[PDB]
Amino acid sequence: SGFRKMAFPSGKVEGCMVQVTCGTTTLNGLWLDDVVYCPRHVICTSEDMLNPNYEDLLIRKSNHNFLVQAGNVQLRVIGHSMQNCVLKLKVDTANPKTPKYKFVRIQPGQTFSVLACYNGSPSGVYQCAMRPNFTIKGSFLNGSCGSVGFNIDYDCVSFCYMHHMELPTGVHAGTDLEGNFYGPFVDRQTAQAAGTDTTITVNVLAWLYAAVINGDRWFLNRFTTTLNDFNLVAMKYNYEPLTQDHVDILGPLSAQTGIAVLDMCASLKELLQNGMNGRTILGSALLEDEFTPFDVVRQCSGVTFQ
Amino acid sequence: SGFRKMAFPSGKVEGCMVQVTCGTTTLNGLWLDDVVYCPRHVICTSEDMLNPNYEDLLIRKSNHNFLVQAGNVQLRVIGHSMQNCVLKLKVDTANPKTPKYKFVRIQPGQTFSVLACYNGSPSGVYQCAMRPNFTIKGSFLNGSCGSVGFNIDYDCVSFCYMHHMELPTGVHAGTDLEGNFYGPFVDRQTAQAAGTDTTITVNVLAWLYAAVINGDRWFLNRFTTTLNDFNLVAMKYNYEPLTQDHVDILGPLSAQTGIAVLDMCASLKELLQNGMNGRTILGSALLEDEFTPFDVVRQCSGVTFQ
Ligand SMILES: *[C@](O)(C(N)=O)[C@H](CC1CCC1)NC(=O)[C@@H]1[C@@H]2[C@H](CN1C(=O)[C@@H](NC(=O)NC(C)(C)C)C(C)(C)C)C2(C)C
Ligand SMILES: *[C@](O)(C(N)=O)[C@H](CC1CCC1)NC(=O)[C@@H]1[C@@H]2[C@H](CN1C(=O)[C@@H](NC(=O)NC(C)(C)C)C(C)(C)C)C2(C)C
Repeated sequence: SGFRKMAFPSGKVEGCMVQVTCGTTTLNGLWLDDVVYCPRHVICTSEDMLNPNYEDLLIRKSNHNFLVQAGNVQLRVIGHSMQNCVLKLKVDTANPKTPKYKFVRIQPGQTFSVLACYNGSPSGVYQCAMRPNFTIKGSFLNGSCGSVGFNIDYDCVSFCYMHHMELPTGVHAGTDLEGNFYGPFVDRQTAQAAGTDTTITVNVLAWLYAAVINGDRWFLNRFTTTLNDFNLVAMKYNYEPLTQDHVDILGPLSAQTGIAVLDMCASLKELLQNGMNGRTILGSALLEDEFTPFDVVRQCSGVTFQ
Repeated sequence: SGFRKMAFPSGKVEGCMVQVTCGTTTLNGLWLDDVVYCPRHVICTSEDMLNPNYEDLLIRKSNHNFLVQAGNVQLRVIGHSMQNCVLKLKVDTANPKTPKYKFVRIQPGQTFSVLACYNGSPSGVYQCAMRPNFTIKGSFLNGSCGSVGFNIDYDCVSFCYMHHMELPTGVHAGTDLEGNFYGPFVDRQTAQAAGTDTTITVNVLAWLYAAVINGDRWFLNRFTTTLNDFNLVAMKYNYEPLTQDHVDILGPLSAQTGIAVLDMCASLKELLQNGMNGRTILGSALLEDEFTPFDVVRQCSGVTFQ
């Protein structure tokens, strides 16, 4: 038993990380087949960041200005192109460690693993949720740009995030692997706002299920609610509305525990209205929303990866 | 910026995980050079677990009764021996993915990464602290025995933990890689108690430093304390005593923030006596003790690994 926030094993992604240098800027790239993907602001000086014309800046660069290094070994750059907010560098060698992969656009409320890298060298791995306001709460210092997010389905790596920037209070923003930002952000050092965020209700319920599965059940009560009644409570507490689609997704956890989703909702309602009264659930004194239903099913059933 | 509980990249350890089967029991093994290490209770039936004589049980087994599989490929077992609570299976092939490694005995209050595996297949990675009572709070289902804990110093993997058993409330126990249990535990399904645990004070202070470094500073106050005065407070709250050795270890974080350790102690004292008043620190509503000083320095300075 036990329930922990868990990342995917990172080995398949470690084999794809490279260092990309353009002039004075060193950040990370992702090497898959004969292409290296990295944030396009690798081409910028500090002053360019304030108001960049990326088309004009990239015109000043040639293949030989992009220094790509895979471990100690230099890659030869034979082409370059900009796709949205990423740069793609064509190299003369296919990465012999290329895993089976896809590029996916993750939905708000879903999770992924981040392999934080510096100078093309993997530092550590952690899980993130894509917040409803299209930000993540990660750990990214200067040098981490180009670090990626991913999920692993058996042997296939689905890349979903590349790190670009930070917003006030350690809030992080980035792109899919086609260079499209999640959310309203642009890659310019100028005032920008993230939306109001909201709590991912289906994820809170999944985590309460995880708690019951792990024997932490003090918060279960004699009550029930309706979808409508729960949703009036969700709206007062800045929780996203619960839908029948979410009830259906919670089915495996309802079946494992025998606790109907609307009875677990009545527990959640009492925890929102009354607080935790100094008690903890799965070692937390707050209601946790960064575990998806799949995350709880996968962990509380033991799925693995080749 | 940002501060997250982060595991080491797991690729070097993924390349060492195998499946070990003896009769009806399948669990994980660790393949380094031409040896596979696994928990010795792989040899037990369910009934044997209740009161095993491991010497007598192992005598009934030959090399060809240990089925070792590395991916889809079978290893040949050419010798077996028991060392404390592990079995060592000599195989006829050195693991070609063997990293630079050491076996270390971790101290209480230190952290390590766990690569949770099932059937020899890596499932996920998370960080654990060795509690002062020589247990860990992990996520281990049936099939996870033999999963290991480790740290990475640049390119060298220091293995420190192998998973064996669970105690009430999802508390986990296991051995070093010489098969010596951490704590008082024995590998028998009979009543056993873990000691009273205590909170790792130096780790709480490191995490308050992490909070200040990340701009979360509402809990800083106009007060100071002494080592003696703080320690009377630590004892009332089941915190380990703070020593000058711990003050010295916190030096890099004191220097980064300009906040003397005894001034941060005065903040900790007020948080213990008054609680958090419904506020959070680095996204937590509890005081966190599973980050070492090195963990905070490494993350809040960006150290990486080859
Ligand atoms: C990466 O490029 C990298 N080299 O690692 C970097 C990570 C940050 C963490 C400190 C350096 N990303 C940026 O520097 C990024 C690039 C400029 C400025 N960036 C920011 O993240 C800035 N944020 C920002 O201006 N926020 C708003 C837009 C005002 C809310 C920093 C002030 C953190 C540097 C661009 C192109 C956005
Ligand atoms: C592993 O062997 C494995 N196959 O994965 C297993 C992990 C646990 C998680 C459920 C199965 N470890 C054990 O089964 C372990 C082996 C027997 C019994 N074990 C226990 O962990 C038991 N705990 C226990 O008896 N606790 C005390 C000692 C009474 C406090 C379980 C009841 C969880 C099975 C031995 C040799 C200790």
